[PDB]
Amino acid sequence: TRSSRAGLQFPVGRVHRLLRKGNYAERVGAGAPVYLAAVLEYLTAEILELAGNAARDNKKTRIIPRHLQLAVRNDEELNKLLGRVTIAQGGVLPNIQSVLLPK
Amino acid sequence: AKTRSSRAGLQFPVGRVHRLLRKGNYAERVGAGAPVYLAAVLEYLTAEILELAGNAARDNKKTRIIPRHLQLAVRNDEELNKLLGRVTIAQGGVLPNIQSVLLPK
Amino acid sequence: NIQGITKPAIRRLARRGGVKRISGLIYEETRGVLKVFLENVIRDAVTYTEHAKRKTVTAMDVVYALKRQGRTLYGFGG
Amino acid sequence: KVLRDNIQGITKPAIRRLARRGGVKRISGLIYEETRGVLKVFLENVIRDAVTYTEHAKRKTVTAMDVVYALKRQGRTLYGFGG
Amino acid sequence: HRYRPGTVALREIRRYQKSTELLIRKLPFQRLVREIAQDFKTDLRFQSSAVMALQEASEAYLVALFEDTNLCAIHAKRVTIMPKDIQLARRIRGERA
Amino acid sequence: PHRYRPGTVALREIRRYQKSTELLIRKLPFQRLVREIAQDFKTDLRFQSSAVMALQEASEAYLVALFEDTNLCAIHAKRVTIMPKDIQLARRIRGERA
Amino acid sequence: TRKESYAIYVYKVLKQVHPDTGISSKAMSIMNSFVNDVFERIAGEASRLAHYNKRSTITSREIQTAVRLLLPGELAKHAVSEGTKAVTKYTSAK
Amino acid sequence: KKRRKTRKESYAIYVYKVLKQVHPDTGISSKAMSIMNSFVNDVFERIAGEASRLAHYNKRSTITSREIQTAVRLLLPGELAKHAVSEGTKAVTKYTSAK
DNA sequence: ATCTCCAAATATCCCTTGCGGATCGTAGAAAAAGTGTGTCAAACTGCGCTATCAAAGGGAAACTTCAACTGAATTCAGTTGAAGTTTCCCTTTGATAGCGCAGTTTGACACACTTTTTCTACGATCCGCAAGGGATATTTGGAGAT
DNA sequence: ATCTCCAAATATCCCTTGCGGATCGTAGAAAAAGTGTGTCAAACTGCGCTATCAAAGGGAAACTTCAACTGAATTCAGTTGAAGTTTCCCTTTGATAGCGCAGTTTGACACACTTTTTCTACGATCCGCAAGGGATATTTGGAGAT
Ligand SMILES: [Cl-]
Ligand SMILES: [Cl-]
Ligand SMILES: [Cl-]
Ligand SMILES: [Cl-]
Ligand SMILES: [Mn+2]
Ligand SMILES: [Mn+2]
Ligand SMILES: [Mn+2]
Ligand SMILES: [Mn+2]
Ligand SMILES: [Mn+2]
Ligand SMILES: [Mn+2]
Repeated sequence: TRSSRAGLQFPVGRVHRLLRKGNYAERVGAGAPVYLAAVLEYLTAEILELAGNAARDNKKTRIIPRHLQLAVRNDEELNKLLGRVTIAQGGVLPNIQSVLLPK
Repeated sequence: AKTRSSRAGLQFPVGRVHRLLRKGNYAERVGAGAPVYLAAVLEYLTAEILELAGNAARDNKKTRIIPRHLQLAVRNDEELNKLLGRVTIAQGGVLPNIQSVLLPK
Repeated sequence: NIQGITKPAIRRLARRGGVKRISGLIYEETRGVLKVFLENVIRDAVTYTEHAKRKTVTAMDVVYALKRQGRTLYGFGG
Repeated sequence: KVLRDNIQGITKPAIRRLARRGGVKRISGLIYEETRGVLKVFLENVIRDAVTYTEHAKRKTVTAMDVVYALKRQGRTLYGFGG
Repeated sequence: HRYRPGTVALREIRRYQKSTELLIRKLPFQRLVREIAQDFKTDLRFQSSAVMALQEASEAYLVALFEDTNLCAIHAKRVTIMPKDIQLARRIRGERA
Repeated sequence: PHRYRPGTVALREIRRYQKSTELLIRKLPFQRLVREIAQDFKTDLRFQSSAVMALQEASEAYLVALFEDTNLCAIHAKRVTIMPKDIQLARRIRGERA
Repeated sequence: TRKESYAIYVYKVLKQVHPDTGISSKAMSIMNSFVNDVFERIAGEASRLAHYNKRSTITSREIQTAVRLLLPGELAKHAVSEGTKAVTKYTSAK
Repeated sequence: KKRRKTRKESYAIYVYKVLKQVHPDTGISSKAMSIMNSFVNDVFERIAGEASRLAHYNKRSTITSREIQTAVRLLLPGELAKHAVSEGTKAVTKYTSAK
């Protein structure tokens, strides 16, 4: 498999098939699906790494939507990348505006 | 009638639109009526803007249309303004508008 | 049906938003704002449904509509 | 020669004119630096993308289209310079 | 015993900002959707997940809007959100003209 | 000697600028700022004249619209004077960050 | 090299609408931008619609529902009728 | 047999593997997986759409790792992009080696 | 400040179910092969972008004066929140009724591709001439003052 | 009320420029013509799953009681931003000499892709079992009254 030859867990063949069926361009070079598969892998690795700790902090061995929401929103860059996305069942970061609090 | 536009009773170039759809990788195949419909829709929209910008030009005692006219036309029209709600017309300026509280009393 | 979205329901929503005090006229505004929101999304969703010559509004139909309005939703088929 | 502090070229009167076209009648003296900051972040985001299109085209000259393509990417389409 | 005004409300904020449960009763919300759908196309069915999609999106939207509305209220030295606040939030969002 | 009350010239200034469409920021200064920022991303870049024009048209339209919203935020707070916190409220609701 | 543009067509539609009115260079550049933009927005959606329904071809149908999705209500009714009217007439030939 | 109930297809397993590599003792719910599948499909589409535009803008008929890369620079914010360009470039380097 | 009461967080333990590891068949990725064209390099170039300047003067900068806006301080009618009584319907459990979504199979035909012919549309160069924006003087609407 | 008067508007002479209408030679693309070729509309079909029926309770929605404290209004003054003036900085305008570099051009060919056979990763399906649900108890963090 091309993934192995590339040291990736993500399907380089599938990504290549999807790049050809999506009508992105008349042709797709050989390195494009590899490069894309690697990026996709990195980003999901990045999310799971933080969602996992959220699950840990919340004392749970299983990552649930709420954890992915905390990982995303407490992370500046992931929050930017998903600024227009809504994670179902994610809720919101606990946050009360100072002036609302009692002295 | 030779040209496909001629056949459709259209001013816009059906032939160019069909080619543009083909060279834009939107789908592997483009039906015969796709570029006629699209050319008719594009022709219609420019008629609507030229019309309104044309009236704006006459309101400013003008014979020629400039960006400001297209801007006044677009922003004074609820639909075009929404269609171009995220577009900026170079050299269009804004609509004359002063919040009330700022007016002298 | 618009009244189905009850006052206490609107309070909880505003609470998640972090609202502490709510004027009494907010409930009617929210109902009006929710109706416009649903109308827009459902309008586009039903357009996809009809284009597919179907009579059943699918989750994907909704997700595609939510993506068109710039409100991409994760969890139902993205 | 090294380029420094050019955000200052964006003078007080120029920012004032902008606020007029935008209908503002009274301006706090703290607005000018707030605007320079905001404008800077804005040009940084657009220029950053304009330059990425340039570098990709293996060019050294930022073109009107790189700018136009960059603005479109940021949800701020511009009419009048191509595309 | 009586908790002072705001105290329970503040308590409620902490509670809901910690859970992910939908806050609008399901059946009511479903009727609304069908009524609205009905005004654009008669004779229509809904996959159960379709209705749920709309609710997730509808609530995430209202919740975020209240966050904006609340800031505007606070912007005006107030602690009580009002229509003018919701209206200002939507006007700046570009949701309104 | 004659003297208009404060705010009277402000108003005619709003009408003067709302009627016209010419760029309000001096041209060369804007261009230098653009070249300084690009240069921090890449060195030895050159710009077409129109590329800078486009940037200035986009920047001024952006700022003009930010000031409109900023004013609405000032007015919402029962003021008539825009302040840094009005611009901040405006950018926060717009989802603009950094 | 050559430089395509909708200019000639835009002039044409302008004369039908305002026979004694001209348009400046910059205003035409804007109009050309408008056409290329709306085209992009329409072809783009039609593209998605076809993909969503596992179709290999973009037909006047995908262009139609793309027009209903993109244009504000009213501008769409008219575009839809000018579109349908143009295809109806066109098919009536060959 | 004969009438097979279609056949969906997701990133669920490649996801689960990655979850193991970073959190060996951490599991994942069906809903969260659905969210992760959406994220991947979403990112993929965003990246290819750009590369596609890059290709067109530059009158080129092919989407190479070069269009994937600058598409990544346009789509991803600061640090995430730098890293992503690291993993992609590395994958391509390694992959070509393997003969 | 300190002391009694409420509610959230936390500990404990038994029930529920969806995680997550297995099994089995297969749709799809891979391998060896024969094919051509989009891509890359190398050579040629003139549009135009950078650096520069020389005189003009338009507009920025900085300071004085003070009109009037921001906002601190105070007030109190009453809109709201909290807690208790009353009224209502959403949620949940055991499934039939059958709508209409989706799998199968298929061949006419709508659309792709190719080659030749017809012609549209763009780049270069000329024209009647009103649209037009600047240099310069006078009239006009009304903000501000006697 | 009634006059002084500042800046936008109005009006006259001058002229250069950009625009609508021409007239022209032509590269390149649309059309017309031939014909391969696979996408898709129809058509009978199976069953997933959407709609619907019926009875009961429980907790959420609604209504009631009471007044805490928040929003709106009034008065007031140090603050600070607008208006106008003076000075002269450095943008804007205009012609320029020089080359960096964007963009056209042309043949070698690495590289993507199509067709086909083989090998296999990953999807549909399963069920024990443990993480999480969920109910009752003990602890912990705070608010509100004395
Ligand atoms: Cl490649
Ligand atoms: Cl068609
Ligand atoms: Cl209000
Ligand atoms: Cl401030
Ligand atoms: Mn620098
Ligand atoms: Mn599972
Ligand atoms: Mn001056
Ligand atoms: Mn049936
Ligand atoms: Mn007078
Ligand atoms: Mn104890």
